[PDB]
Amino acid sequence: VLQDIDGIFDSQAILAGRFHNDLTVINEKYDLFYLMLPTINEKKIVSFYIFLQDDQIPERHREEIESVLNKFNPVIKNGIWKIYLDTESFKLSEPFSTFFGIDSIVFDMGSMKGGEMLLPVRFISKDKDALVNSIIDSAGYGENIYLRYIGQNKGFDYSFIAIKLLDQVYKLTLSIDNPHVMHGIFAETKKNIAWRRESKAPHKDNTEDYIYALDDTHTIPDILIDTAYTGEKGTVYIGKHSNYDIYRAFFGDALTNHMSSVMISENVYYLRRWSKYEDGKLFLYFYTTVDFLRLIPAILDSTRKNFPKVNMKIDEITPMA
Amino acid sequence: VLQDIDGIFDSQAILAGRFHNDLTVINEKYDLFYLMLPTINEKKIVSFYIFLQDDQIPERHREEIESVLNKFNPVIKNGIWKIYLDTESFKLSEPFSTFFGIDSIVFDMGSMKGGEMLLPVRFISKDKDALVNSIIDSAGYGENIYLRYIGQNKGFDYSFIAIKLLDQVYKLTLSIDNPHVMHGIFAETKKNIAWRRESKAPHKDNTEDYIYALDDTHTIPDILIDTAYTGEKGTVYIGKHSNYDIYRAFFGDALTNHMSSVMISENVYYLRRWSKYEDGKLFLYFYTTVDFLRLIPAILDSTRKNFPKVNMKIDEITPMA
Amino acid sequence: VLQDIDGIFDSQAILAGRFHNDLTVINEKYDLFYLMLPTINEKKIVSFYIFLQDDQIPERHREEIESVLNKFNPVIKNGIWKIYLDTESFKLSEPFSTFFGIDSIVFDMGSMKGGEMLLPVRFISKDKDALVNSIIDSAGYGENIYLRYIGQNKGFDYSFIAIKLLDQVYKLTLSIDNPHVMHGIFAETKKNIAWRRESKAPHKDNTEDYIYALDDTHTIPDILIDTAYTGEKGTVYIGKHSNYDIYRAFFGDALTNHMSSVMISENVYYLRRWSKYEDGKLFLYFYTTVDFLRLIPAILDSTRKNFPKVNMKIDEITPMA
Amino acid sequence: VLQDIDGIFDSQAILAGRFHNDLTVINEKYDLFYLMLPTINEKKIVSFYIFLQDDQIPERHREEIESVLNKFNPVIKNGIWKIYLDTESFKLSEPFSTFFGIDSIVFDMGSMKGGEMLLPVRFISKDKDALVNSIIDSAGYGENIYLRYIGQNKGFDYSFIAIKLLDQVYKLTLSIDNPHVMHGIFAETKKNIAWRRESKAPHKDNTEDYIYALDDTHTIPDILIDTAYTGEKGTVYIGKHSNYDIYRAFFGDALTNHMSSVMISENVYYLRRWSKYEDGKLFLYFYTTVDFLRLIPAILDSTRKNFPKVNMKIDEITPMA
Amino acid sequence: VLQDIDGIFDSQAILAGRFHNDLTVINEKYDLFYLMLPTINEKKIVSFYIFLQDDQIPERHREEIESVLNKFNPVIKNGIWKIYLDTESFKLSEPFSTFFGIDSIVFDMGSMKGGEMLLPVRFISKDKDALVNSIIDSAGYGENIYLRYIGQNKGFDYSFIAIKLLDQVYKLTLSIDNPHVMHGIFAETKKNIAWRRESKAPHKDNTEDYIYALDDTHTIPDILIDTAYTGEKGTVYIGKHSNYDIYRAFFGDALTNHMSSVMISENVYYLRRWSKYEDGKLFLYFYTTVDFLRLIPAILDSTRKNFPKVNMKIDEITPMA
Ligand SMILES: [Ca+2]
Ligand SMILES: [Ca+2]
Ligand SMILES: [Ca+2]
Ligand SMILES: [Ca+2]
Ligand SMILES: [Ca+2]
Ligand SMILES: [Cl-]
Ligand SMILES: [Cl-]
Ligand SMILES: [Cl-]
Ligand SMILES: [Cl-]
Ligand SMILES: [Cl-]
Repeated sequence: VLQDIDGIFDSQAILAGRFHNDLTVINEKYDLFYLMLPTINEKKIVSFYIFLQDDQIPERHREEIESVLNKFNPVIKNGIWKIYLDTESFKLSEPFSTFFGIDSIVFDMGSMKGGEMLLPVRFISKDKDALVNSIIDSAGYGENIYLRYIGQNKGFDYSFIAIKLLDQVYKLTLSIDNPHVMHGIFAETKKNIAWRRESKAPHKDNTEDYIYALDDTHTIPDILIDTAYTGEKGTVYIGKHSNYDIYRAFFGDALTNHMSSVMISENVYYLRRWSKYEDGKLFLYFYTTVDFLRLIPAILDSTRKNFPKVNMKIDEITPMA
Repeated sequence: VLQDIDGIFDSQAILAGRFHNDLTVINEKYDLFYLMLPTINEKKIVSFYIFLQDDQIPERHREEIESVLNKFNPVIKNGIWKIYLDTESFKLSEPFSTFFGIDSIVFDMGSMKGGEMLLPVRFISKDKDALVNSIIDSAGYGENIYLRYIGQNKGFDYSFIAIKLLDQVYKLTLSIDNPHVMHGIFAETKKNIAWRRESKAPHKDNTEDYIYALDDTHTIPDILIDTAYTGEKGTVYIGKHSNYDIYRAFFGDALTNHMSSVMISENVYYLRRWSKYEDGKLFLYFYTTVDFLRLIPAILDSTRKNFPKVNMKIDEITPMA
Repeated sequence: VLQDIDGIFDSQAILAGRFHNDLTVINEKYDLFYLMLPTINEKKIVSFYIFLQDDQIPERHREEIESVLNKFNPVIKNGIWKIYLDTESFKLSEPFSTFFGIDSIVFDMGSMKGGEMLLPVRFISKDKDALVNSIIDSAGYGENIYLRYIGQNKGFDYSFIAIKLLDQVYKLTLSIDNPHVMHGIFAETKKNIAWRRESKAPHKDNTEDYIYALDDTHTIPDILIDTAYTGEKGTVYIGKHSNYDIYRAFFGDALTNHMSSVMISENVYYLRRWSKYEDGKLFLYFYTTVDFLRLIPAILDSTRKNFPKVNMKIDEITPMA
Repeated sequence: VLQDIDGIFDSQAILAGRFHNDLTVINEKYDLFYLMLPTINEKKIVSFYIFLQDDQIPERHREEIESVLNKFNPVIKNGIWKIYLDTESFKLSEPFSTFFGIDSIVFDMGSMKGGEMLLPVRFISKDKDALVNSIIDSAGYGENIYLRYIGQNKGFDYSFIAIKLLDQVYKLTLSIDNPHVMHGIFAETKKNIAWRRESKAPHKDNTEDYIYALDDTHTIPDILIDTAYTGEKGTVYIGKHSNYDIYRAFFGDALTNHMSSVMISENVYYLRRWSKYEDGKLFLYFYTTVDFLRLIPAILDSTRKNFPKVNMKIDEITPMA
Repeated sequence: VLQDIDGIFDSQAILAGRFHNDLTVINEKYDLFYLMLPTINEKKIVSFYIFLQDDQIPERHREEIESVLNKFNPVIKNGIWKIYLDTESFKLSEPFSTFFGIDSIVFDMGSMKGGEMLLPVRFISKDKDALVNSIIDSAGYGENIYLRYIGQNKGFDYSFIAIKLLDQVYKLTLSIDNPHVMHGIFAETKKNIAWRRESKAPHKDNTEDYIYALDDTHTIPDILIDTAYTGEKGTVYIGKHSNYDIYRAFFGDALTNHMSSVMISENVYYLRRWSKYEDGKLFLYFYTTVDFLRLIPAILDSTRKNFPKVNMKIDEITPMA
């Protein structure tokens, strides 16, 4: 029986690399820790947000570090520095865009420590050779993206360990018992449609790029009966897991998008998100550090006011493992 | 079979928040630890007592710390600073009063560390949505209260861990084999009445606000035969647990009130208290640190002299694993 | 089957208190550790010997500490300071003497650390209420003695942990196969008399105060057939454990007394001692730190010369786990 | 059933020694760590490459250390100092060549720490007395080399522990499903030939010296059907393990040779390598630290281009437990 | 079934003491560690060699320490200081000689730390009272020797722990398949003689003093058929263990003697040695630290050349768990 969609991904890899740039120098120089949030745009180009805890800056060196950070047009909020690395500011943007283009590849939250970037990905083993080959083709003289791990999926939660995140992680579960109120992918209420979903990219800009696991009793047209979904109707059939059809899909919902843009405007984000739809009920699962927890009340207040017809509950908030 | 009344509470939450005030500033600045004792008045408004161990003040910074503490009209006794935060000095008094008003909510001992307040609550799951909603509504008014945990009750003793209390906790058991000499809720000796009890607030001022679990063989009128109980006869029916009726009730006894009033006058208090009544016999259970233990002999001497007909034993004092 | 007499004691308590006195001030001020040996005199007044390791005195503060110690008429020997402290023999309040007077109460070795004394006692549960009541009454006379533990007997060896003794403890077993040559309580050789014994006080002066567990096949008169025992013939019947009659008794033997006075004249002592008599054979069990071990050869040499008809063996010396 | 060829080696030894030379002096004086790679030439003379992490040089003494290192004609690349110790610069070259000449002896990666050299070897118990005797004879000519261990094979992975390598080790698995396109030892595709292989020396120069374990259904001539193998056709029969014939053999393949020369030109190397051939498929197993991993993409790119007909996959990269 | 001769020794004791001498003062003063090797002469008087690791001398205090050491005519070799303490300089020589004279007593390696000497012994329980009595009698002459342990044998390897040896211990096994070429105790080859052996003293001078465990199928005259053994034919029958006769015996072999004198001339020694003879094969077992291992090749080279007819093998060298 398929519960967490993580179960359809039989493979996992830990990508590693270095790009030289003043942020990297100080990271290595002063033992700093960055969280690196992958973001895709409408043309599926990969970029990154960088997050730095203000209180993790050694006071001895604050002056030098701040002067380097300020060159990158930072936003400081809730004790967190947020820096955007556009395609140009981020030389490695072209290999990561290639990896992303491999259908079953799901990007997890990354990090930078000791000047080295770590990015976990989860995927389906048929795509393993394509991933390996683009890493090898990409290889030139000098610094190359490489593999610290590739093999069976150790779990989405291993990704947190792989990137050296030491902070306590929490699991948040939200439930929405009347999602049909939003129409779109929730419009069909008579067929017992059931699916699981996880984004290929944790953050995105004017686009959708999801892995849907759909109970094969139904097809995509059973879901898309109106024009109120976000993104586009297009899909790519990936394969089967048990009694589920796996799709890469370019449509989504506005509620998850809203929550994402509100939270990043507060310089916080989740490490992982996936959702479950069955029996006409929507479940949202977030894995986060405490920063996100502080803002949950405000974020849900905003989300409720922007989606006033939606019934939205917190099922539970639990520390993990 | 229901032993500890904790068993009727299937849910638990850890509330967290911050309020700006000089006490908060020094706590964060100098790594201090406060215990925060919730107190309700007759109008069911929540306030707090703050407790600080004198020997936990770093001596280098004592001068600055003491000058801040003295602005809050402190009482110093038995090596402990006691500070009262009235509704006015304590901005967050209105959300917590709202939480308290939710029938099954029981406040545990709170703390403050790193400038952040932690307050555990235990409750019955039917009231979960009401609690969450007032937290979210509160966030719409500016308030920064949030949840570090909400889900199954991990136990009253998890609360001690949640608030980061590192001190050894002890369990004290008192027994009273002739409570009927106090009359009030103990006046009925003919019926095999049985119940468990725990206060919704650890401390209170001229009021009673209890959760009673009453063996459903009997009703509240079976207990209230005279007018010698403390508080008021009023109740709110909450629901059923096994063969027990659960009530919120506004009546109590003078003996427990006396003990509470004596011990706080000595700047000590328990972390948790509940009681059991069955076979005409009363049991009192206290969970405390060593400060309270030092004063148990004096407190019981006082209690005996004020209630000279009552037979009062120490059944057990044990450290908790 | 009853082996260690510890098995007849179903209860245990850890007494705690403070002596207001300069020895207390320096103990707390300079993180010293005292062993506190309870001693009774002929009138059953409890006093204490205080033991301090000379090499545990921080030299930076030796001058101040020595000047305080010398006010108490110390004896220094084998690197150990020995001080006699009498508080109860004169004034009104005499709490430890009162506890001792409770029949089944057995005092273990105490300690003083962080300005607080810890004193374990073992006893039989029928006497629990009497102990608690005198502690509560004692608090009405000013006295600050309280309970850090009261409940089941965790074992004589828990007492060592309770008083925060970190030193390695050793078990010494002596056997005497011809104790009848001393007469007294060993005079009767024709009846299959069997008993266990432990003193209510680890040290004593011109008195005996024992708990005897006697196989109920026999009575006290079966033992006392001559006049050559030490102390008095008097007993108080305490109760039954299995097939053993429990007595408080005021008679003993000269050999155990001799060993005690020799070793304390050398400023060393055991943490616990008990004995077994069966099949006309005597066993002595000592629990001690290494200080006592160093002097065992000399002490046994002395004991043999003072009791030249006695055959005395070391059965075993083992570290305790 | 034989999986890892390590299973044919029932014996293992840890050789230890000291040679006087300035590299040894600084190694001991400043707590440096060298990896030492045994290398053989066409005349089977053993030499060593020395590897030193640049970032492990204490900056305090960098000047002195670098001046000593530069006397040995170092190559610095990828943060690693590589130094070649030729037979004359390396007095102990005569005993180690003798050990190597013992047929079943396999050299593992060695290390130097605290001025002492550690070199693990794995072998078949048949050769134990010969190894011991040459150590004792070698001693007679000047005592230096000795044994820290000799007995059962604890495993190839124990060798990593023996040399005190603290770095995380990784297992890399490559598979080649069409090795027959290289001809040579892979030319025969019609017979169900199966074997395992491991080099007696981790690195080599213009020579081959392998242990082959060949399923005894076939013989060496069944493998060597053309003239396109590297090295020479010669073998020495060592014995049997289960259903496998063990040979020392002087032929190999060009692909593994290429990978070895490319990686050492980058100052990285594996700790261990072995290969498996069965069902027309070749498996290559590498055990390495992270330095090797960084260069895998470049190394495989080079290997693919020099062997364009070969299908080469990464099966797995896993950290070792 | 009897393997290690340690199995015949059911008892063990740890002797402890102090003798005043400048070596003792400095050991205590500077936290030094000595190994103390018991040695007997032809008159069975016990003396000691003292071993001190040069690199364990704190450089701060080297001058003072060396000046004290040099007064005792030290030999320095292989980084080790060796000092002989003759009977006169070693006041305690007379009690230890008495202990040694007790037939079943076996001396292990001793140590001195914190100015206190620790010496483990193993023996057979019938001799316990004799050992205890000479310790007690000794204490009547002034002597400060005492027992930190006496009871069942915890094993020869517990002795290493008792003396606070922190160094890694190794087990070396030698085998000699043709010991009859040395004649003496190995001359009889036609009877299936089997025995185990361990010296009562780890080192000795012109004497033999062994415990032999001889399979009781045979007697001592069955062994001694020629005059080519070392020492004397005399024995003392100790008793039985299973099917083995236990003897104290004053004859031995020249090969073990040679190895001992060569290794101590290099300032190294074993912690324990015993041997097994059965099926015409001799096994020698050594337990040692690494110092001895460094010199094994030289020692065996020397031993082979002095006994050219003897076939010697290293069976195994393993670290001890
Ligand atoms: Ca279905
Ligand atoms: Ca009922
Ligand atoms: Ca009986
Ligand atoms: Ca076959
Ligand atoms: Ca036999
Ligand atoms: Cl999702
Ligand atoms: Cl209560
Ligand atoms: Cl006794
Ligand atoms: Cl290979
Ligand atoms: Cl031997």
